[PDB]
Amino acid sequence: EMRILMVGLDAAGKTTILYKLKLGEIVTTIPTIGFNVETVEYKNISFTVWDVGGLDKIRPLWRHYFQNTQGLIFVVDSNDRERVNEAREELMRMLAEDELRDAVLLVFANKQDLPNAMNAAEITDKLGLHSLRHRNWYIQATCATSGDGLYEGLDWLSNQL
Amino acid sequence: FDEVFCGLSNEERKKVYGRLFGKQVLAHIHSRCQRDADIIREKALRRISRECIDCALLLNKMVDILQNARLTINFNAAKIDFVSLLKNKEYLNSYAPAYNVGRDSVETKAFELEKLADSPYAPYGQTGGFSVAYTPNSRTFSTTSRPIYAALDFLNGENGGASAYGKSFFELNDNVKTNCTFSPFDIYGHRFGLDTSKLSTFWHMENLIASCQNDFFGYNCFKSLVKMAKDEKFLAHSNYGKGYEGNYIDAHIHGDVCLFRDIKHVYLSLQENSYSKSQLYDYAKQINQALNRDCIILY
Ligand SMILES: NC(=O)c1ccc[n+]([C@@H]2O[C@H](COP(=O)([O-])OP(=O)(O)OC[C@H]3O[C@@H](n4cnc5c(N)ncnc54)[C@H](O)[C@@H]3O)[C@@H](O)[C@H]2O)c1
Ligand SMILES: Nc1nc2c(ncn2[C@@H]2O[C@H](COP(=O)(O)OP(=O)(O)O)[C@@H](O)[C@H]2O)c(=O)[nH]1
Ligand SMILES: [Mg+2]
Repeated sequence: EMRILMVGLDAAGKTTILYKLKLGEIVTTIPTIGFNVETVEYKNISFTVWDVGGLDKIRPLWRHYFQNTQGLIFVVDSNDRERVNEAREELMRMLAEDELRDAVLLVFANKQDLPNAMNAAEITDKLGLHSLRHRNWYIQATCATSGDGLYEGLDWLSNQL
Repeated sequence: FDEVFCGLSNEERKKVYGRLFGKQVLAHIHSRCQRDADIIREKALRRISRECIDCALLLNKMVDILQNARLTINFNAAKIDFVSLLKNKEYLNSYAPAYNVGRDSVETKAFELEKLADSPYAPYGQTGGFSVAYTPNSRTFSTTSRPIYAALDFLNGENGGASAYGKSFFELNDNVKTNCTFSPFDIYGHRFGLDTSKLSTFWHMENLIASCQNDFFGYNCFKSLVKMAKDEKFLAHSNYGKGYEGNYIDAHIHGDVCLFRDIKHVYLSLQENSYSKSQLYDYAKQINQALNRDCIILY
């Protein structure tokens, strides 16, 4: 088993990524008022993924799970250029948590099917991943609609286990 | 991607579609509270000034208390086998029983489930009537589409938030409350009256404050929450949690409750249990060492 906290800005594609891995379908947009949780069996590994709607206003409520948080999947809307730096700041706040210092970071450059979407390199530069230290991270260009890149990121998490 | 995807059995798809319906029920109640946010706050501040100073500060203190309250599911360890319950690795509602039919009708009228009839997950959240055995006629109706009931124990009761259902109780993790709707009275009672406007989410406790009871006898919910906000310590009323209409804040967990993933503590009563002291201490020590937590707490 591996416990994954899927976080990021809203409308990035967190819920869609979760239920595309779980159902293989594209679920309708359900405003995540609380949180979703699904277990996905992949390569004999049970990924329990917590899709947190928005812990920006409920940070202490989730610190109970931080101690057993093995992976962090940060989904960023690669087409939302006006908010890419906002995602960086939220990512920095997630990485400054002492209870998540031993967790791996998987960045999903989501919505790559859009024409104006930044590639994985441009997202890596705007989020500041190359300036991180003592953090086993990785970025993957994904498209939750078609499903590309989803299993590539899960393969990376499986190796870090 | 499609090549790699293993697939899902229908019973698993059925559970997920149910959970997706429940999240829409919560999103429906949350949108209702966002629409009436102004009138709810004005009504709540009206009650505070009616009892009692900066009402904005006192209201925030009462909201922070209700949000930071613990979520409890009480049970009777002498009438049900908790060992069989814990080994199931999951908590289930009553749909998994002639009361279910009426409970479906209450849930349909209280949560406005007819407003979701056009949803793509409606076939998994609608019973489609009940058969002669009080079983849903719809072969696709999912248990996960209906909430799991709990109590918001904001006073830290000696026997939980709803001791009327047993001296033992599960204490769920705090994040579970974010998936909950809240009511000042049990939704199956007359004081609730199937009033959807009395339902609030985790982000609109002001509705729960303006709608809670202020009875002139017995346990008083409004005065208890007011005194706790004013940093006054007191013993909770002896009927706290006992009584379905008005003696506890009813919570509806929209989502599954897994054991022991979503469980912080399990308070097993020693004086109300079908097992002996030595057996209960063995179960506690055994489960605790297996999870490396202090989950099972005997008392
Ligand atoms: N019990 C509480 O803490 C609580 C809190 C607030 C309101 N209420 C109200 O009280 C009503 C009745 O409460 P109640 O506890 O008497 O009945 P219930 O509605 O909880 O009945 C469900 C029964 O199924 C059992 N069960 C749960 N998971 C199971 C599993 N995996 N396998 C087998 N059995 C399983 C439960 O322990 C219980 O005996 C609720 O419908 C609700 O409206 C209850
Ligand atoms: N084109 C495209 N759209 C996406 C993708 N992922 C999500 N979306 C859209 O984003 C909208 C909301 O995304 P959502 O899953 O709610 O993001 P979340 O709020 O962060 O969980 C949906 O209407 C989807 O159509 C993607 O990979 N490509
Ligand atoms: Mg969302």
